[PDB]
Amino acid sequence: MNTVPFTSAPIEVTIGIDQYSFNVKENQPFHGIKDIPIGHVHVIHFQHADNSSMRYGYWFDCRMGNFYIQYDPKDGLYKMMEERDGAKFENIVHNFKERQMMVSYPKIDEDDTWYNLTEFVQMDKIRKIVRKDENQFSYVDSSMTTVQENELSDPAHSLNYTVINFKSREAIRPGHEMEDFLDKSYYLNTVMLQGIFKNSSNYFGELQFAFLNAMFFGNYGSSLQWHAMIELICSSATVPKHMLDKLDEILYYQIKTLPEQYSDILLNERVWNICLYSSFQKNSLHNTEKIMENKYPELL
Amino acid sequence: GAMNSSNYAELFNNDIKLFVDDTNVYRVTVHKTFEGNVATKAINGCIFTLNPKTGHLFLKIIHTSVWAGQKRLSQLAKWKTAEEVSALVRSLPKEEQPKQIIVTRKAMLDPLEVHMLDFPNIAIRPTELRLPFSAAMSIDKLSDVVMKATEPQMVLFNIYDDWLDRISSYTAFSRLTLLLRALKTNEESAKMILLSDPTITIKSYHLWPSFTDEQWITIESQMRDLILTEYGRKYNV
Repeated sequence: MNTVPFTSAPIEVTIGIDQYSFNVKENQPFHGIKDIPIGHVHVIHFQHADNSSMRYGYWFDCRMGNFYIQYDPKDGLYKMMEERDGAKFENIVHNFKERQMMVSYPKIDEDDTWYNLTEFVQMDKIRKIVRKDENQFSYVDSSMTTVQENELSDPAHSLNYTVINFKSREAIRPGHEMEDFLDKSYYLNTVMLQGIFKNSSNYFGELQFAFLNAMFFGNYGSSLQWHAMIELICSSATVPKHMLDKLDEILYYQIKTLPEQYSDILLNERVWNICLYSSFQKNSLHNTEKIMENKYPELL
Repeated sequence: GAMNSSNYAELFNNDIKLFVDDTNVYRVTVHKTFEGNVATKAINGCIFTLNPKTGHLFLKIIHTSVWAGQKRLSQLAKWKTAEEVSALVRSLPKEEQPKQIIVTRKAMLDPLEVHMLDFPNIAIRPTELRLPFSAAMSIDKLSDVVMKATEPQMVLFNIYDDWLDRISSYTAFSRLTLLLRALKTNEESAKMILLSDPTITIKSYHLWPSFTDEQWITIESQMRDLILTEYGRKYNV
């Protein structure tokens, strides 16, 4: 069980840790988060009481180093930082725990929600989508644009998701125009799975990361990426049987977790209607169709 | 974006463009089988690809053999239309290639866009205009070459005959759309109006009769009367 200590909380902020969130008051004696489960990536995220605009946060894996949060009064945000001195870090954490100024990552023992949302997500892959190579953790916020969004401006602060475009030479083989456009199996299986992602685990990892950036930061381009990667599978007639079974489980937990009040802007009506009712895979997502029909029958 | 009344004059500028109409590509007769079920028999079709400035018509004949052993023919027809238009553009020298293609029906946008990915600089556009190009098969000489074809064939026409010697392409296009609108609303009346006087003939190299300027006015007037009547009939007004 790992710890992300906080130097202080000088400004009033809603703090998110994975799917949980807590209010901290201006200058409240808060020194961070303990009992964080090892074995998963985590995200710690922020929304200032005084500007509910710019949700921002840090993807990190406690196995990759000792990370803490310190408010920067110049840049006006809670910054993640690495302490390289292991012994100095243990001493700081030990003090704050003895004085009980830390909240406990509140994991219910029955609850596999975070594992199910992050099953295929790996810090090494996150660091290729979010390029800032001098840090072992990755910064994301509401306003960051995707490489594909920038094509249609600052490359350093972009989300480097895999570009998917159904009306692209990459997606359509010369002389197989109608076939490749109506059945995207070629694009899914040869171009994306065999060619770029190498396996379904890396494809699911990017899909899951895009969803979580959409849900936690309201990142519009992440939402576009999440829908594109669902639609590419649902619009393919030929998908490995294990991928369909795993996709149904992935989407079930994403829809289960989504705040009820955000379904109207985070869920694309056309994509879901097409995927559940029109597509080759319309009969292959039993769990996902049942939760969507019982929780959001309006969108359909 | 979409071609409408507000940007109508664009058709007659010096940027090469083509209209593509797919409404006569897949044509069937519906009939009863011996068992009393219903079946279709396909007949020859055509892609109507028109330069509205020059009058040059690229009439690609669609022979019934292209449908043999195919499923979902109404969907395949849109993709075959897109493949034939793409092939036509690639056959033209670069300085003859269109800068825009305007499809008369929105269901042609994705098939044509996907076929023309090699031509990112050619804009594929819908229109809000209700153009009567479906009536092309009421032009006797175009209907004749489609129905006689025994194989796939491209035939070149000038749908304005020699009108551009005397009128602008704006006026030639207005005359063509009035003639086709008439032929679409009441084919027999329209065709009676055009050929009633046997002193006016169709030249062997032309589609329409050799009317003087004065006789075109009279003809244009008869076509307008036919269209308004039938509209009063249709809508009891």
